Amino acid sequence: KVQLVQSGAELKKPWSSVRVSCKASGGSFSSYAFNWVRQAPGQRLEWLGGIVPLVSSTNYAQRFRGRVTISADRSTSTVYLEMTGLTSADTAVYFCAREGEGWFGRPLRAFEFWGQGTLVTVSTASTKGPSVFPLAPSGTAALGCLVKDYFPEPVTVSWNSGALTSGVHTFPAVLQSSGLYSLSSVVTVPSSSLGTQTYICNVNHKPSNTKVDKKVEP
Amino acid sequence: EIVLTQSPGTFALSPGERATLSCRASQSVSGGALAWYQQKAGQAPRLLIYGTSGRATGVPGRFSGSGSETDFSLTISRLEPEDFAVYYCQQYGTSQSTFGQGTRLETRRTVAAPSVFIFPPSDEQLKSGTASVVCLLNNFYPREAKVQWKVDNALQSGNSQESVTEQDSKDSTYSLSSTLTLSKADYEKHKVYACEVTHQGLSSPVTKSFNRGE
Repeated sequence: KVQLVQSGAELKKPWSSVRVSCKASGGSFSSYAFNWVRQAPGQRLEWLGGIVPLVSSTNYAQRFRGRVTISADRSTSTVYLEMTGLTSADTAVYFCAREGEGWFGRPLRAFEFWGQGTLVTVSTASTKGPSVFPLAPSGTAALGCLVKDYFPEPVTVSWNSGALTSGVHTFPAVLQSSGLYSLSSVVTVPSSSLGTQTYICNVNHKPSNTKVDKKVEP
Repeated sequence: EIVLTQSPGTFALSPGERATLSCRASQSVSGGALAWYQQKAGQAPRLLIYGTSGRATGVPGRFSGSGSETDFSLTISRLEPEDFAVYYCQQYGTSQSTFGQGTRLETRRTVAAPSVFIFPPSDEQLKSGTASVVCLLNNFYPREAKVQWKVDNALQSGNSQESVTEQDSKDSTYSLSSTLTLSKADYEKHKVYACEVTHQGLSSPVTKSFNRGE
């Protein structure tokens, strides 16, 4: 089975360069073309370029010509994407994708196999863990946590260490004018439980190695 | 470059129904080298169709592709719950491959009015010099909703941000969170904080409010 495994998330300041890798396994490597496609948050897919490792032939999208280099290492079955002159407009998930296989080993050209994606964030902001504030409850009551001023994405939230799943909504983060992110997570519960049940939101911000457990009381 | 324009942008159907998605190219696509992809939140795209009408391995027969020249279509003959997602077309008939802007296919359901909740800023946050006021609109349909923040009856504009959840897989509703941000100094000068919500399921706007201090 063909598998594409990409390198981990990247955080870059403007003007800098980024290098992303994609290791292929479970099939022929050099003969098929590997492509890079990116996707800014909430936006469309955009092709950046491709390479056929056997002959090291490349093909780049016109808009990125001069900023993007794609290369391959046959000994390790790995393709690389390098993008220079980064600005905030380059913040996106970057995907590697390989052409499909056809009958008699003829390349498809359409992108059949995909890596898991690599988030590249470009910003002047520095890595920062969130402050977690309660959204205190007033037959059904709502309560939650405000996960404010963290950078970069992502953060995850659970309630009562996974014991509370029903009625939970964790919202997409917003990017504030400060350059820092903020999100909320809420849950609806019986109002009668407010006097007896403990509610704790568990916040994990891996990029800053920050974890917070926040008790939310009425 | 060849520009691909998809239609509709966003539309709603129910499981069991037939979906037809369209992709129009600015120039004829050479050899019908046109592919379709499905993408769900947090996932890489999945190849469904290649070469206009070819179906990828692992793709169910309810997906089919058609078209020629500049007009192409993806048809889902009988929608299943797993089919609600974003769909992209791609032309690869020239060296400069391009994608369409995407079509989001959501689940149609009956109108549901939001349940509205308002949350004052915490005392903890106020110590830091900033006040965040949050308004929650829970479990509504359709997605279109309007939030108006008021501070002592003054309409706030440009000082809030909001986001909306993905459609819930069980009840097909949306929820919305909006945060109004003020300085602590401004927060302490005013009394009535209100979130006014307009939605198709509400015959008149609903306002939730609190008085600072109470």
